[PDB]
Amino acid sequence: PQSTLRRAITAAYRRPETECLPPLVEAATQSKEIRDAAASTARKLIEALRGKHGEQFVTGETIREALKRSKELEEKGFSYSYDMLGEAATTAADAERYYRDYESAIHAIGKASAGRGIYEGPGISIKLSALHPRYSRAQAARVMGELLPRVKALALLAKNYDIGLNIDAEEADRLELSLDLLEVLCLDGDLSGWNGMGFVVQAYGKRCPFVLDFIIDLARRSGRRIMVRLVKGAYWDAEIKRAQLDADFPVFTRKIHTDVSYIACAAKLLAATDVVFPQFATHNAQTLAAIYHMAGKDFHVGKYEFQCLHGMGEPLYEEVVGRGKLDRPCRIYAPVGTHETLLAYLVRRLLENGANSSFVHRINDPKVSIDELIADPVEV
Amino acid sequence: RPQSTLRRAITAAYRRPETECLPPLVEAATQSKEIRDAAASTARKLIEALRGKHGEQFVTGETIREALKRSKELEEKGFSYSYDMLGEAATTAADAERYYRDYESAIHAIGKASAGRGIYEGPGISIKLSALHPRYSRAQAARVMGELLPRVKALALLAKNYDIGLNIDAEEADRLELSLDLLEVLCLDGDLSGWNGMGFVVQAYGKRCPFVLDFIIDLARRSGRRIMVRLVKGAYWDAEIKRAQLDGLADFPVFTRKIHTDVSYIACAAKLLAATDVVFPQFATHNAQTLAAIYHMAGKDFHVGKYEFQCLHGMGEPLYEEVVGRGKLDRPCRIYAPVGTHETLLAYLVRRLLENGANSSFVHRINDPKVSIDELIADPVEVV
Ligand SMILES: *[C@@H](C)/C=C/N1c2cc(C)c(C)cc2N(C[C@H](O)[C@H](O)[C@H](O)COP(=O)(O)OP(=O)(O)OC[C@H]2O[C@@H](n3cnc4c(N)ncnc43)[C@H](O)[C@@H]2O)c2[nH]c(=O)[nH]c(=O)c21
Ligand SMILES: *[C@@H](C)/C=C/N1c2cc(C)c(C)cc2N(C[C@H](O)[C@H](O)[C@H](O)COP(=O)(O)OP(=O)(O)OC[C@H]2O[C@@H](n3cnc4c(N)ncnc43)[C@H](O)[C@@H]2O)c2[nH]c(=O)[nH]c(=O)c21
Repeated sequence: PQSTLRRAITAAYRRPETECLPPLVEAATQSKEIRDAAASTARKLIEALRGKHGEQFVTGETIREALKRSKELEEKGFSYSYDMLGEAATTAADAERYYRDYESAIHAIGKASAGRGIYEGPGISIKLSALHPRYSRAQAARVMGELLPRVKALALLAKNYDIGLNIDAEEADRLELSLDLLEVLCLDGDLSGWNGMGFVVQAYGKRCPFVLDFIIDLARRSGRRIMVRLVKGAYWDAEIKRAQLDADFPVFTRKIHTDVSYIACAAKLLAATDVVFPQFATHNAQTLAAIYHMAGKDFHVGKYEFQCLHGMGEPLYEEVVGRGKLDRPCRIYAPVGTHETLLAYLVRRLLENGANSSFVHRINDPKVSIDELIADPVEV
Repeated sequence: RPQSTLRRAITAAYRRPETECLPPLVEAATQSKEIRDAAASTARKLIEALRGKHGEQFVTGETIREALKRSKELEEKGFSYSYDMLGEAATTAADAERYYRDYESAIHAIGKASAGRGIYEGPGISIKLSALHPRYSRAQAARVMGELLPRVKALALLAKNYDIGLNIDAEEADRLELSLDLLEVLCLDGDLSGWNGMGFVVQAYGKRCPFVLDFIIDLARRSGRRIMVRLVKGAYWDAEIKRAQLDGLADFPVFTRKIHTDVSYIACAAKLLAATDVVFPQFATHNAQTLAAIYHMAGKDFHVGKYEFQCLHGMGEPLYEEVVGRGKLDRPCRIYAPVGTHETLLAYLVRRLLENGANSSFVHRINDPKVSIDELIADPVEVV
């Protein structure tokens, strides 16, 4: 099981950052016309954002509460991806409870979807670390064989309701295990005809483009239109600190390299909308504007969508969704759970929202101009 | 070996099963029925005041200049301050020396502002040893002691020159031993004689806490220094749990039941309050029940310099507004004031998030509708 696509992923794992960049810079360079139009859109979005000035990140405690609070934005053009927030299960009983929480959430979301299907209707997202009691500490062999039956059962339930089921991306050293899991699922005949299988790839990772080449080819040969959520990445501080402890990082160390990687990978995804459903997860108005223009004038629901986190993205995406704005859909990621189960997620939201490098921090920073906010990362 | 019995007891507690550590803590933490009743009354009053009257709020200022200016208001009210030039986990040798210079310049600025108020009434500084050595948590204790001790001694000399407090913050449990050896060497150094501003944090969620306290009290006696001892419950609980599991340990260095840390804290406070001749106990807590318990445990005789409470800026001022001052409890409180930009502060803010957001934290429970004042004033000695 060492195809040329899989070898390319494994070969990029800790490739020197300096060598990772030129392909990304070239794949991320857009025409002057697209850059100019994206700068104009980005400026307009940012001017709207600056115009109108952890509970905010939790949609509700139960899926029933989250579903009721979602109708308002759903009729404005938003969709949802619900996550029964759990992660880093340390016990078998914890992994079982999270599973039964995901299982019952799928039933509630599936019934609420009511045949809207994978693009117009809500979906679910899961973290594999919630479903295996020693996900980060167990060898991939034993982790695959105990986790695959559980994810399959969830994917079959999502298939039964025709909703999306997305596998979230966590630490860099679990990418390979989750990727072999996605391949087995996309080749499993019990899930045939269902295009709701989803997968996150993190653009701060040096493997991201090769992971996308692998997934694009996997979608094309398997006949599954894989939903690929492109995120920049939530675990940067932790990847750096694990790398320094265990000296080539699996992630970029300059934020701008992640930004270039994201755009490069978005171009690759946008060229493959026949076989994958790109889901561009970002709160960065510049990133959004670039993807919006990179995608061209042709759009239909199901071609691609944007995504955001609940409590972070609605002010930006209220300038995007709907016929009076940009008429592009956005799926809101909806964490569901108690405050205790979501602490680790809120920590990551603190790291994301509080970093001087984050768009969402800079947009409130009176030292940061709009010209700086609309800068094209490749140019910089 | 010097202090062999006390040192062996620390090592012995490191590995002690949690259930074995608890009975002695419970025995020291049990107070009289008249005291428990007074403590419950005081804690009720403190909590009803809090619930009844009321993340950049944790940072006092970006410079020690703005931090020192912002201190006059609550100092006139009777608070004092301990500044930290927010820095930790030096990832480079240049980073350590930079932190050192910022600490050095901060002591000069804090010392000038103190203007001779002394180590109790005037401001002090707190430092994290991980800011002053590159790869502090990774390099050996040979090169740590040999390069950190000269750096902290210089800082301690400057603080002595200005007669201000200099407190060594407590970090991960695996750094406790080297920090304790450092404290001992400084307290025995004649160059620092006559200055009682040397301070040291001990974390009550650690199994070693009462025995570290025995060692420090004993060090205070044989050195002639009146060591300032900041008793905290501990800021790294989630990290310690995760490190112990990843290091493969079968038993943790910290307690795993929050109420065990609460009993540990009260038991350690009792030990400290019986040694105020040779240590200056500094009770860092935002838990009104903990505070009430210590308040009545200390007795009715009080003078500034006997002990103090401490709190973190942005967390403790509402509670200690009900403490400081003749009209309230008439006990002092030193506000810990982090100084810095966004870098290094985010790591502090994460620890504040894990503290302010945990279902077991007092500051979370005080804002939780499902938690009654009854549960909040409950004595952990009795429930354990
Ligand atoms: C489980 C709950 C996982 C969810 N999942 C997810 C799903 C959705 C729908 C969305 C919107 C996000 C996530 N998610 C978080 C995501 O990674 C972050 O939101 C994203 O990184 C933010 O990027 P963006 O809005 O474009 O902001 P910005 O332009 O500010 O970029 C910040 C970004 O840059 C990287 N960074 C910061 N500093 C550096 C340095 N020094 N070097 C390199 N890179 C750097 C960081 O990535 C930072 O976040 C999410 N993340 C994830 O890893 N896996 C998932 O499954 C999700
Ligand atoms: C560098 C900036 C270091 C600062 N230092 C310090 C200095 C001052 C002046 C003050 C006030 C605090 C600290 N500091 C943080 C301190 O440890 C926490 O504030 C403290 O732990 C909070 O406790 P308290 O306010 O009394 O709240 P509460 O009753 O809620 O207890 C919370 C506490 O309980 C422990 N806990 C949580 N969960 C468990 C479980 N399951 N089992 C056992 N124990 C458990 C935790 O300790 C939790 O925080 C500080 N900490 C430090 O370790 N070192 C330092 O130098 C400081």
